[PDB]
Amino acid sequence: PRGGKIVVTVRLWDEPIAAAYRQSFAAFTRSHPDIEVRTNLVAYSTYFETLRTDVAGGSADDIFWLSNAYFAAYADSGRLMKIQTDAADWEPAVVDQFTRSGVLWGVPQLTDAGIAVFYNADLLAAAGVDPTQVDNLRWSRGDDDTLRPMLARLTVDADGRTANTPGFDARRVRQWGYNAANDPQAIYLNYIGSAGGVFQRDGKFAFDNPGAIEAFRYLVGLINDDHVAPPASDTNDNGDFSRNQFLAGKMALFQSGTYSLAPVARDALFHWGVAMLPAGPAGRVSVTNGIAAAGNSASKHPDAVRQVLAWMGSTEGNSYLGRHGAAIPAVLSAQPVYFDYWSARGVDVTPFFAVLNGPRIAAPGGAGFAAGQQALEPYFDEMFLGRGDVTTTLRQAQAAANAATQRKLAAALE
Repeated sequence: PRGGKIVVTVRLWDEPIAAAYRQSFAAFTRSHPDIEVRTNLVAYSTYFETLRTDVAGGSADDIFWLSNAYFAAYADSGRLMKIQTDAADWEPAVVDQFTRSGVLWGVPQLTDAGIAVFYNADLLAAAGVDPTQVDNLRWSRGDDDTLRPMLARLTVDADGRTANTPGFDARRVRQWGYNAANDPQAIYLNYIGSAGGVFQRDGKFAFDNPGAIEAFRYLVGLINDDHVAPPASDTNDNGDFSRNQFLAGKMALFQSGTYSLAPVARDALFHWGVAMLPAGPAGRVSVTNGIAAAGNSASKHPDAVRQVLAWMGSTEGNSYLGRHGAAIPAVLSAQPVYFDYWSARGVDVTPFFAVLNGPRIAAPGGAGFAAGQQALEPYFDEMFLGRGDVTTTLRQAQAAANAATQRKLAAALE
């Protein structure tokens, strides 16, 4: 029989990406035939709880995915290999999310990239707007704003009147300008970062601050006063509403991430493209998130783990994760396979990546986060419906969100 290979295990939570890794590792083992890599797919819902007990019990895989909201505890407690290499070919946003105490604690694998603005070029042309104009847009609570008049021109009622025109009837809107809504990823986290505010800090909700107040007041205005985005009752409990209106030819600008590329490309019958995120008072600040693979410091085969991590961080190894156009390599030299997948389909994905070259805001998360996000949602729904006031809602919602998180964490300790 042939020689026994050293077996390295890799843990993750995403089924299609697990399938791409299996392809990547088959290629690794052809050139490194002394090592066999096995993937271990564990469901996301219990991933971090099960990792914590496996690592504590000395039964964790050799390599495992981490997110920004959970890596620190592992790094601080010596559970992770230091990643000792230059980071120049790795997405900086992802490197930054796994750097602690001056050390990088995982090999960047995937990025969400940034948020951008899908546009219906036929509706822009109908309004006399060139697609290039959508890259010049600025939102502001002050007189320097240019987003609001653009959105008003792109919002039209059944009689053909735009949102800026006397006699416009918001009850009879047939086409919206935009998708402002109670939507953290596509909308409000970007508005908060673009106003210099935070959403989460040190594991707690922290969105009751001046930057966030400005962001939410602007969004409440777009929806309830300008009528350039759908009423909040259409979007508060219905995360696909705006994408569905965009696909139906009823929305000019649709701000979203690369997660909307596949459904838009599959169904849109009109001419469409992607433009930059609008700049706010602190600049164009997008939400982003990344995933890195950490090496288990307790591995029985550390040299093999280091070889497998070098492969995973390489052009060839990481290209496998992007070649179906469904996930974005964090290795910069591997990103062309994702760009080329999309450009073959007529989509230039540049704006999702260009926005990362600036200030950013992290996607929030962490232990007990889901409980707190669930708690704030009814308060945010009323705010986006134009009821009460932004300041009093944010105060109350933050207290409710933190209380729900803390209960969940207390229940876990006991």
